[PDB]
Amino acid sequence: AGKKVLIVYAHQEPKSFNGSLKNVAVDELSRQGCTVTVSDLYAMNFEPRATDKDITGTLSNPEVFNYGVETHEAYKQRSLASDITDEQKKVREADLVIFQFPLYWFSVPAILKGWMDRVLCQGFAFDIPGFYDSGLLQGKLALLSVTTGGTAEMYTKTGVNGDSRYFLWPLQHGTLHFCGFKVLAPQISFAPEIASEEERKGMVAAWSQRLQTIWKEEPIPCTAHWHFGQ
Amino acid sequence: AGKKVLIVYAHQEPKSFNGSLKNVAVDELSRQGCTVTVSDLYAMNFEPRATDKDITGTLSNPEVFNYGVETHEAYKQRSLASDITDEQKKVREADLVIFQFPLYWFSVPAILKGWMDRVLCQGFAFDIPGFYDSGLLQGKLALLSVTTGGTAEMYTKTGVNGDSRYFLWPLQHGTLHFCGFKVLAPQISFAPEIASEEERKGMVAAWSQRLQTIWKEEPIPCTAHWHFGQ
Ligand SMILES: Cc1cc2nc3c(=O)[nH]c(=O)nc-3n(C[C@H](O)[C@H](O)[C@H](O)COP(=O)(O)OP(=O)(O)OC[C@H]3O[C@@H](n4cnc5c(N)ncnc54)[C@H](O)[C@@H]3O)c2cc1C
Ligand SMILES: Cc1cc2nc3c(=O)[nH]c(=O)nc-3n(C[C@H](O)[C@H](O)[C@H](O)COP(=O)(O)OP(=O)(O)OC[C@H]3O[C@@H](n4cnc5c(N)ncnc54)[C@H](O)[C@@H]3O)c2cc1C
Ligand SMILES: COc1ccc2[nH]c(I)c(CCNC(C)=O)c2c1
Ligand SMILES: COc1ccc2[nH]c(I)c(CCNC(C)=O)c2c1
Ligand SMILES: [Cl-]
Ligand SMILES: [Cl-]
Ligand SMILES: [Zn+2]
Ligand SMILES: [Zn+2]
Repeated sequence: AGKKVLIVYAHQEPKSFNGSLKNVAVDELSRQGCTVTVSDLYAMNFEPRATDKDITGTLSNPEVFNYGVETHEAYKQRSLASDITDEQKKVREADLVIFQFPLYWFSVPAILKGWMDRVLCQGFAFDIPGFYDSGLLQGKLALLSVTTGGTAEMYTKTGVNGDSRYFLWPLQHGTLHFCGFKVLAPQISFAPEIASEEERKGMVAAWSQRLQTIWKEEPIPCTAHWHFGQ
Repeated sequence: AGKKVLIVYAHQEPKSFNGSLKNVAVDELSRQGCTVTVSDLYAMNFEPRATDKDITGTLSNPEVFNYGVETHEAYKQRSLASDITDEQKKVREADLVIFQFPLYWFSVPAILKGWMDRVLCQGFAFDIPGFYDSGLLQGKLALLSVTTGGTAEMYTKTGVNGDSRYFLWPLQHGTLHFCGFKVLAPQISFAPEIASEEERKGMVAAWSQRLQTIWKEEPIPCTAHWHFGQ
């Protein structure tokens, strides 16, 4: 309670394991008295493409379109498309942002990659300078709650996929820490589709139980050593 | 020559540095006598979202939508949407696939992430016995030609962004190698917007020159060691 949470959710099916993890987060955080908002990207038909339709005012350089330059200016002038503005309001108000999604090619599904590309624009999430520890979303927490097709054993240093932390780098360091977020430890629910029903219920319960004490957690040291070792 | 190349290109502006790199690749490979095709994703308004519209006709299980299962079955039953199958035909016929794009959040822009998510489906790009070395696109070459906002020095082990090889992992190993591609060394054009015109013409020239002998190259060893060294 006394906290606002935004859950950015990326799954097409309400009945899925991801849907259950999203619902258990809403239920638990709601029970605690926290304020909770969910951006259900597929239900919103959220636009993932970074295009000139994202700026509604006069372009800074109409001869040669530069998405980053134009969205930075549009943010400052308040001429960004309203879908982007609506998400920035949710992020601005949130104390914790949880991303709930199935891993697609060792990363986030494209609809959620689009949310990162379009919502986290210069001027809003970072500035030059004003990134990493000085990012604009400093003071906020972020957490990746990911599900995988591959097993935990495949995601180890000696497994075929390498350690799970390796693929977290672009997201935790390159994106969240770059924008100033303090990153909480990822929640990784391995291979639910081939797990037993008891194991799945167990993974949902472990997430619910973790959320009970989420506000007492410290963030991870978002560094190369944490992700890669040595 | 006697080779087919597909360039999957993700930039909004034809006059951009990315546009120039795409154009010299088409020019050089066409001069060599190679068969060249370009999927200009923004011009195609390529759909990035993984949804049930990707399957035509009746769904395998219309009570609980599972994208991976539905697209695997649709691939086997020849019922995938035409935008996806049009791209799969280009890939199937290609000997080399070059991805040309600006780095967005240490990864590919969402429209290109969408192409990977939707085009590289089970049955087409990978299957139970076929992945990594036995991936279904084995025999084909793939190459990432990336442009960055950050300077090369920022992309060093002690630079703020970390070694560039760190962010290449989900793309080169988790995606390309996983599908069976032999991965050629990435072409990284660091910070073209900050560079002088000479340094830029210099980077465009290095790319054109490299393409002259591209078929003489051996692929990189796509391992955790190559990426995280040490
Ligand atoms: C394009 C694409 C790319 C991919 N790339 C990767 C990759 O790089 N790496 C990788 O490892 N995987 C990858 N995958 C696999 C993907 O990560 C998994 O398919 C996904 O994580 C599974 O989560 P889900 O919610 O879709 O599962 P579900 O299909 O929902 O499976 C979970 C099962 O649990 C049941 N269930 C739901 N709620 C509950 C509950 N509360 N209690 C008990 N049971 C419940 C469901 O009915 C279901 O049978 C990819 C998939 C696609 C489509
Ligand atoms: C959403 C988003 C996320 C981003 N995330 C990251 C990130 O994680 N890491 C990072 O490092 N960067 C990031 N960036 C920055 C991005 O990677 C760079 O802006 C992009 O790579 C620059 O390439 P460009 O083609 O857009 O450049 P341009 O704007 O085209 O700059 C090159 C200059 O050269 C000119 N030019 C074009 N062709 C030629 C030619 N043949 N010869 C000479 N000059 C020529 C152009 O007109 C231009 O002035 C991000 C940007 C956005 C919008
Ligand atoms: C890098 O790893 C990837 C990449 C793409 C993938 N698309 C699907 I569907 C899966 C899950 C199938 N594997 C298992 C073990 O269940 C998958 C895994
Ligand atoms: C991790 O690094 C990122 C992340 C997101 C970014 N969005 C933009 I626009 C940039 C270019 C900013 N300039 C430099 C030199 O980096 C950018 C860089
Ligand atoms: Cl598999
Ligand atoms: Cl040679
Ligand atoms: Zn970090
Ligand atoms: Zn590899």
